[PDB]
Amino acid sequence: NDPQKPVYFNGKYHYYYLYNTEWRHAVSDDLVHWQDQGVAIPKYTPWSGSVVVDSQNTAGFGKGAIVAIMTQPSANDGKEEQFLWYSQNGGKTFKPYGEEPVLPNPDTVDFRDPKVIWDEEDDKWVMALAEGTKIGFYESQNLKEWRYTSSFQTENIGIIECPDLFKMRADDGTYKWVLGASANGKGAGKPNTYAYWTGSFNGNEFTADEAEPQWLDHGFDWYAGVTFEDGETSYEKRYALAWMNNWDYANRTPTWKDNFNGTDSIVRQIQLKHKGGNQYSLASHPIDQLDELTESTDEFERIEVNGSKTLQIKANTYQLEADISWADLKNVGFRLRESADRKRHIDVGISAEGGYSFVNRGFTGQPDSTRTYLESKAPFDPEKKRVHFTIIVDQNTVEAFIDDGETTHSNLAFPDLNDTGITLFTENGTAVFENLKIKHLRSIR
Ligand SMILES: [Ca+2]
Ligand SMILES: [Ca+2]
Repeated sequence: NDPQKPVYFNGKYHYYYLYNTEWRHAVSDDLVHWQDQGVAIPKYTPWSGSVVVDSQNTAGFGKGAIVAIMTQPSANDGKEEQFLWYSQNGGKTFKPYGEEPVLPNPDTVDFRDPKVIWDEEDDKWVMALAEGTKIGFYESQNLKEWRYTSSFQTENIGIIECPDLFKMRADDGTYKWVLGASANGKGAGKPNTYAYWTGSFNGNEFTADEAEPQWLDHGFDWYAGVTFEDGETSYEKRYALAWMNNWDYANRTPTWKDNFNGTDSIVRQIQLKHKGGNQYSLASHPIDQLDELTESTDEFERIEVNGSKTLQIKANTYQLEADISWADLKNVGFRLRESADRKRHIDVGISAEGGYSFVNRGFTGQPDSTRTYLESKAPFDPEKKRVHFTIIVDQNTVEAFIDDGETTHSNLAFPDLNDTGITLFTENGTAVFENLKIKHLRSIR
């Protein structure tokens, strides 16, 4: 119902959210139990921007002041522009810096979602901004006066939103920068999630390793993704989460909509993996915090499967883990949230014949009345004849992480409450499932 965009400062995770009108504030130690702390801004004209800690008092509000740079409509023309708000009480409440934007609209329709970072090497702030099909970069010494430095022009991935810019140390010991943004590659058969480019950033401009982006999710439902620092350490791992939008699938003329607008994804951890050469990829996995939700565990012996094998289990909300291996089959995977008559299920698996991983929601409750968005697909090498799955199943979502999680699929899916079976499957050949474990979870969401 309420999208969260977390940030770590002063010993806790925080997020702020609009509530109709006013800006509210929630806090968390574990990214499980969020506690609302009240109103941070009594009157505010989804919210768009970033919150930073000005540790060295560059902005003049004091060492450790909390500063938000936010997109709002201009008083004159309603055009998107960037305004500064500051807190001198540790992020409890914020006041506006003057009445003028710190970065005004240059007469354009798309000018939003400032992502502000401190560039220690260049000794300055940098802002990445969504500007239609390009990401704009702006520099500042003091958060108040900004200067354009460059633009990063995207190609064939629609309108860009919610850019991200961060530095990570890969497992080979090389630092890379990553430029990310939400985007919409559906016209080219690519995802509508979070596109990213590993590369280099010099304080002024971003140079990608390759022109074509990688995607942090290949599911249908992982939009407006955000990454944030790990507070209990910063270069080795980050956290991320995104929005899974149900209302945006509405495709009727009347404008009424159900009560379910969407849901946050689970929080994932992301690491930067060297894949050989100058090739790097982000790898995703559910946060480890999630294991404190484990109610019980079912473990299975090695299972050979040809066609079908039905598990003797009831599972509704859970983490499934398994290793699978095979030889010459066409496809392999899991029928999750399976009805007793076997007609309803959620399918997660590998197409060896097609060279892709998939999640198919065409046999369960699903949000698209046109039945266009049924089976998400991500590249999978057809020569690789083993895979590890980690799958989080909940009442309205399935989130599948393949191997180390370079490819992940996040999808809305709406199984019936009593559809709780699991059947393993193959097509045109035998597979072996090993180390199959089901961790039954309490649902937070
Ligand atoms: Ca979409
Ligand atoms: Ca859309």
